[PDB]
Amino acid sequence: EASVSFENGKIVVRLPITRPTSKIRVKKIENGVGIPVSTRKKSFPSDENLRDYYIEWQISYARDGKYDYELSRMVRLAHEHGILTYNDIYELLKFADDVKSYLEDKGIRRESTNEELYGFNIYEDVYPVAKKELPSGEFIGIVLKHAQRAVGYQSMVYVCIPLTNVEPSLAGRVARRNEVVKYEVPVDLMKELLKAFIIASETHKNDIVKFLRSII
Amino acid sequence: EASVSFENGKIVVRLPITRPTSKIRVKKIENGVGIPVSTRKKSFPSDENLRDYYIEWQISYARDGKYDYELSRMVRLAHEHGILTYNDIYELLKFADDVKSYLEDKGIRRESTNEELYGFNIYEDVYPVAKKELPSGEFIGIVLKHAQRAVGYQSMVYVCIPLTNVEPSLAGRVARRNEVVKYEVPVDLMKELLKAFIIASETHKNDIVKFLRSIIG
DNA sequence: GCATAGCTGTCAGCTATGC
DNA sequence: GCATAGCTGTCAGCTATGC
Ligand SMILES: Nc1ncnc2[nH]cnc12
Ligand SMILES: Nc1ncnc2[nH]cnc12
Repeated sequence: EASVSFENGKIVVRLPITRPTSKIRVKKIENGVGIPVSTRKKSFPSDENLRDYYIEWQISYARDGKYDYELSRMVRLAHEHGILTYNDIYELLKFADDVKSYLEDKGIRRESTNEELYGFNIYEDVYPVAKKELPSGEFIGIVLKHAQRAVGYQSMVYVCIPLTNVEPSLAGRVARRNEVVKYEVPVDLMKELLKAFIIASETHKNDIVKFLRSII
Repeated sequence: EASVSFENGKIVVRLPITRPTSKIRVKKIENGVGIPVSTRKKSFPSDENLRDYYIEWQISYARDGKYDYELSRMVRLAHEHGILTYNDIYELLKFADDVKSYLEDKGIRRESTNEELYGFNIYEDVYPVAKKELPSGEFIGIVLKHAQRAVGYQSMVYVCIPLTNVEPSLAGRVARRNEVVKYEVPVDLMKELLKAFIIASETHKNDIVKFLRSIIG
């Protein structure tokens, strides 16, 4: 339900904010950890406190093994209009050429504590995270966690967009039935997203490199 | 696909070990955490390293709004056949009455590091875990993680049984097509399992308490 | 014989459905 | 208008289905 278009010299994306179990989830990110939000029941703050509210998007890039879906389309569209240039892609390919390690290589561990809870010993499951933040507010998270349907752990890439960066302003009120917000995607966000996939896993890198070399 | 029966003075559970996406999964311990295992492709060690392979079972207790399913049935049969006494249940109910805090009350946090990865800053997501290990080999884990289909995080209770405690011994070979192992359940495992739910969350406690009370009558 | 479709943890928000 | 059924992140192991 993510619609990517090109309006007024900008790559525009329209995101649904009422599907808490989709790949596009509204979360209140405080203390670093994302917490679910009932957009249809809880009215958003009207203060400057709207900065704590992000849109967690596990962005796609492949469909029918063709690489013309969401991120891949955004990149293609950006390339078509001369926003993303040859040198921009050449940088990314040069960047991927030097990548030897990935987040997926990092391991999950269970650490012990001296705390107890009614006879039970307290431990901590520790999952590795790679994260880059953009000055405009958006940040990109690469999180190692279990696959939703498959077996094992993968690097998950999330694009997190603060609600202060989208329109209309959700401040002071509640999300409407099937409400969709509009978001102008900066080109720098795409490059860092591509970098994020490149360092996520060797498999992701090979896909991105293949895709980028196909449009040079 | 988890059958529970009473045989020869013991509670016996038969577990399928070729469904790695079910609530019964075979995992190999590694740095404290479990790693998935393709039982149909892996020749289990004939060595003494088989004690590092366990059966992760996200055990159930409710169905159709009635508590006669897996764990709940196990408890009923144990009490009916005089393996779980009234004093055992009082001891558990008294224990539940003294619980004011739960694992679900603990918080998830994202810690920072001084480590990087090609410009990206490395962080660590830390989820709380409550664990209890029986001297027999089995251990029980209570893990705060996201719900599979629902929204948000909740306490997950897993029963971890080492393969060295079940029959037959899979040492040396790979698993068979739809192979099922047999495991006799200790009372202490049943008792500590109930405590786990009791401290997992306030909702689980009310379930266990209502269940145990219905048994006495 | 051989390739793969199609199912696959104890659960909550939202809305199309059915009336 | 209202109560609720039934859908719901980018993916792998296993085995019955298809041929
Ligand atoms: N094993 C389990 N883990 C988490 N929640 C549960 N509810 C019932 N059984 C459970
Ligand atoms: N956003 C994403 N996160 C993880 N894996 C992916 N594969 C394709 N898109 C992905």
